[PDB]
Amino acid sequence: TMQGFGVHTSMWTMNWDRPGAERAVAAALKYEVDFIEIPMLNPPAVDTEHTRALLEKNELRALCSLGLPERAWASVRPDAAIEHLKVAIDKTADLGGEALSGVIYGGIGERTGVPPTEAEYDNIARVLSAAAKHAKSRGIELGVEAVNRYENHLINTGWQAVQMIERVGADNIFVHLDTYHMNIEEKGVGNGILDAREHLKYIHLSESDRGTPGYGTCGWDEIFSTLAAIGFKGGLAMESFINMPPEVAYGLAVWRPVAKDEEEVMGNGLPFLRNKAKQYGLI
Amino acid sequence: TMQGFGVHTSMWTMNWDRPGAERAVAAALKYEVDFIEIPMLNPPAVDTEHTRALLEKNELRALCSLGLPERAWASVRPDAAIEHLKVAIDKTADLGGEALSGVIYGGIGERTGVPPTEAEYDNIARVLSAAAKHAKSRGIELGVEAVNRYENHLINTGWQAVQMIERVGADNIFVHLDTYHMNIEEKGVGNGILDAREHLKYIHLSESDRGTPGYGTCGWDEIFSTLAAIGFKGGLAMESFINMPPEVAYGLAVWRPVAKDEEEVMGNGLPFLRNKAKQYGLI
Amino acid sequence: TMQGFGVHTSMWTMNWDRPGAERAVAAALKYEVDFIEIPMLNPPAVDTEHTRALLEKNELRALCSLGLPERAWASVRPDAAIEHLKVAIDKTADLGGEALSGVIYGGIGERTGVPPTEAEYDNIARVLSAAAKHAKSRGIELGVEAVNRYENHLINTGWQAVQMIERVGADNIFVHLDTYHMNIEEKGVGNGILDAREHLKYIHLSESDRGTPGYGTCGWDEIFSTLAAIGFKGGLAMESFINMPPEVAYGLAVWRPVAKDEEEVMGNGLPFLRNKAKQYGLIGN
Amino acid sequence: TMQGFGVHTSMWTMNWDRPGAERAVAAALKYEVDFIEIPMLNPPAVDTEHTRALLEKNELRALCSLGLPERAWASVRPDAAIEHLKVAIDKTADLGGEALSGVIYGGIGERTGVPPTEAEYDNIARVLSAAAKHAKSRGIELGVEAVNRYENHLINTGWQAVQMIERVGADNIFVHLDTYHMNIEEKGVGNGILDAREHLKYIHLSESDRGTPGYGTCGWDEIFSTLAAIGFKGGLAMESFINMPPEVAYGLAVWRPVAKDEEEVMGNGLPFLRNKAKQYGLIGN
Ligand SMILES: O=C(CO)[C@@H](O)[C@H](O)[C@H](O)CO
Ligand SMILES: O=C(CO)[C@@H](O)[C@H](O)[C@H](O)CO
Ligand SMILES: [Mg+2]
Ligand SMILES: [Mg+2]
Ligand SMILES: [Mg+2]
Ligand SMILES: [Mg+2]
Repeated sequence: TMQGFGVHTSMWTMNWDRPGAERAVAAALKYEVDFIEIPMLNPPAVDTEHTRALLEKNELRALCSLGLPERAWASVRPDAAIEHLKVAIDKTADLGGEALSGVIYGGIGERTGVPPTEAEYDNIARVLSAAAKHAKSRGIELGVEAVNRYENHLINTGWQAVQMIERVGADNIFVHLDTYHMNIEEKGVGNGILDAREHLKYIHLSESDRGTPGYGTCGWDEIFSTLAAIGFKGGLAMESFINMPPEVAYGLAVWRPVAKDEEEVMGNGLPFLRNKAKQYGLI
Repeated sequence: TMQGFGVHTSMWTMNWDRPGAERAVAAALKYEVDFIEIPMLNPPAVDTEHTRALLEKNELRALCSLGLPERAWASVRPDAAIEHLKVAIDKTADLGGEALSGVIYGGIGERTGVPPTEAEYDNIARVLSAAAKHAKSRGIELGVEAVNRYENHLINTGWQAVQMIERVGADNIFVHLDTYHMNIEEKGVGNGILDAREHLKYIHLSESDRGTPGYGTCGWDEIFSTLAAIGFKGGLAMESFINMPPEVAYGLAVWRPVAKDEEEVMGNGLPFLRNKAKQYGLI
Repeated sequence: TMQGFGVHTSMWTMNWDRPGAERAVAAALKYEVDFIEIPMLNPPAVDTEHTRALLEKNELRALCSLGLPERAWASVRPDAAIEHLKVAIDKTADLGGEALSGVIYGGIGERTGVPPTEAEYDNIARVLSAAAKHAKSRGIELGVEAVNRYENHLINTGWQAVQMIERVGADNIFVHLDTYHMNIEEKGVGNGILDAREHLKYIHLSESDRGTPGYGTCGWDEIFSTLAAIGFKGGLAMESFINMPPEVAYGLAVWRPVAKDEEEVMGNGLPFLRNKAKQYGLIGN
Repeated sequence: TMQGFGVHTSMWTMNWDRPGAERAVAAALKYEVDFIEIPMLNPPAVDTEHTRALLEKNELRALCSLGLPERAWASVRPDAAIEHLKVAIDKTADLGGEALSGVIYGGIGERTGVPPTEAEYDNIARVLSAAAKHAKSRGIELGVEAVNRYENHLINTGWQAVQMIERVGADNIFVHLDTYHMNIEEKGVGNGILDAREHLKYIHLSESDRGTPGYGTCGWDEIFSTLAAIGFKGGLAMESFINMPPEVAYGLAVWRPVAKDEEEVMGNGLPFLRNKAKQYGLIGN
């Protein structure tokens, strides 16, 4: 159950191969973070032994995240989804990760053009119920990330995520919020935190344009005050799309640079967020 | 246990004589509030039975507030402070009030030019302990309002108010915050609410210039989100200095109109605050 | 050029057919707005005489907006775009509208999957240059609306929109910003207004979730102070998708109600916005 | 005249004695600011030639500010006030300072208990007109700082400061705003900047509790967007009362530490403010 400050390793690696894992872990140490979030674009290819050894040796905690590929979108292909999640759960457990989070209930790019249906939600609950069983067997939790309306039409708000967790009735699925998505979806950004308060264990601290935290439109004081007020003790994960590989960036609608360089994003954004977390007593 | 929305009657009445009480109660009904806060500038002159019958007839709840006059400033004249507060506490209870709140520990205009001393605080604590016993005997609570540095040098922040409540050791003293004061004093406005969370039962929703809520510098989204997040269930009291009698106005450094007219303040401010309360789930 | 307060008619009707025009115009008058913004999504279907009669009878001004259908996306099918824009311009002018604005350079839901290219912009400029000549012939101006990265890949910021206006070199194209889009795209919302100031004549005061203004994440105090500071004097227009025009639903991505109903958005959002304009002393208030 | 970033020297010393100036100038160069604001609260104690030598060898600009002592409040004792200002003006000029700003029209802590009267403003205008001519004699400008209702009852807003400037009619008096004070007095912080835009040459970027900028309640994005929008090009100065000059402690009301220490305020506040000025494209950053 993640605690403290971490970073999504997108800024150094989206391909978690051997040199990529090395590079990301090194950056994590340079910035003195408490954990890393490992994107698993291709869970089969991950060398669990190498990553486990790296995390243990540097006393770094980790969790993993993914989005389901189209061949495995839970809403329409629930059997493939369960298969894909079971592989990723095993990989996360093996490398020492404490959770698999993200868009584990569908894909980036899902859109029917109409509101989400009970049939879609039924398939998703089937998938999550099975994956949660499997995750319990490996000693990890699952995280359901609310993302904005353009990426997925099924779970966009903290309240929708909580409704899905109530539908599944498991005890090892938590809510994962992202300030970039909440900046679009939440009716006042604090309401996403309020609505998920009983299940919120992880939040991406990401600026409104995916650039440098502190230098966009996210309401950071409301965000941090509300996290402190609900007693949030989970993971604070800085995320920025700076230096993302072009192929991955284009898929997430990055048509232009989100910030100047890593020096700008990490050198201004990370102190901003740590200072805010101290200011409001999260630490 | 004050609940819901109310108004400080200074917008219609600072002199709580018979016609003043009638006028304020009439306004309260028009704006459909749940309670009124009655300023008690001259507690001996209050007709308790008239006001009690007005409140019971109109299903309206009430609390009273005051600041201590200089002859009874608790920090330096605690015996006179106790005598003054007993009179106000009895009048408050006799009229049907549920609490006496405000600057019950000192006065507007206290300033030594140096930090508050332990001797000052010892005198305040003795006064408030005697007052709390007297209040307990009449079935009411006391509220300690944090006010800004220019009005009083002793209790300016939520954390300072809680400290005094802990020094006193009574269980019937609560913290009373005011967004106008917090806008100056709190290191991020939500931190006053967070620091006071265990004892917070009343908040003045006042704009940064004492004018129209919604049209100043107060961070309303952070305020309401943090209230909701700490589970606040006490009194939400609108306060504006519009139409205050000039003698009282000048005493609080109102050197110019805070707003056009009551129509602006109540017509724009009260909907703004009620809409925010609904937005963040306080209602 | 538009002044005062207005409303995008999705507040009141899905389509600009005859009963939709009757309903929207009646609602607009109830709220004492100065103008309405009418979607030009099915030009051959618009009964221009019926709408112009309604507008002139009730002393309501209007402009139109659209997104281009994929058959006529300017970036890839510029000749189809020109023809489509000429029809939309003529219908806009025939009903008495004073400008045609919005995503007039592409689709709502347009994306190639890669960043925008010079070849795409070269085509858009050709299209807008031809369209702006046609608009001038009918006495109306054109507006280019910056929309967020998920709705179009070509013009997302005030500075991009201004670069397109500079690339075209016309005298009758303005910039149209939208607080909902700037909430995503601008590095500090005021920056979109600053970057666009020389050409900004129309702004959608749309809440961050397309809901009720004042009850989302938009930085309204920053928005209004910056509009006042640059001396904005064009149209202030609400946009809340209480009703969703079918031809743009897929791209606008409203999958759940933006608010309880039109009464809530108009009854709470419009007074908030009018009160903010007065607070910051906006020209015309 | 003043450009770029600067710091009120209460950041580093309580008094402007010889050792205090050693320290402040040293710090100012550690943080690579462009200027310092020196309190002229104790003129007979200021070694002007020593400070002036430090400023030139360290390539550092300066201005001074003050509040008037009660014996010389321009409101009630105008002839005293003129004499006090001429001395403060002369010593400011002697040490290399380019303006004398602040509460030059009254006391920090001045109040009558009643709203300001026309007689009071008459006296202030007479004082400032006299003072302004003496200031021109020495080649420096005067600044009128709006402060909050609890520190002075006469000039609390941008608009009031402009009205006093327009009354005096002098070419060499600017408006000085302070975000700490505007946080209380302005009905929307950007309105103070808007109202003062024709005369605004200096702003204190001071947090709402006089602590670390970025970590209080000031609406920084609105502040910086509005400064960019009006084309602000004057001094951007920090003010945090780590140290408190004794002459003004009673009126400034710092009864507890504003922040952990100077390292926290400068180490977190200055990068925040520099980053914001760049974010909004402020002239010179
Ligand atoms: O804000 C937008 C695009 O997201 C709309 O203004 C669009 O141009 C309009 O709906 C067409 O009528
Ligand atoms: O902001 C203020 C007044 O509160 C100060 O700038 C004051 O004028 C200065 O301390 C005098 O040097
Ligand atoms: Mg995320
Ligand atoms: Mg109060
Ligand atoms: Mg729009
Ligand atoms: Mg100042």
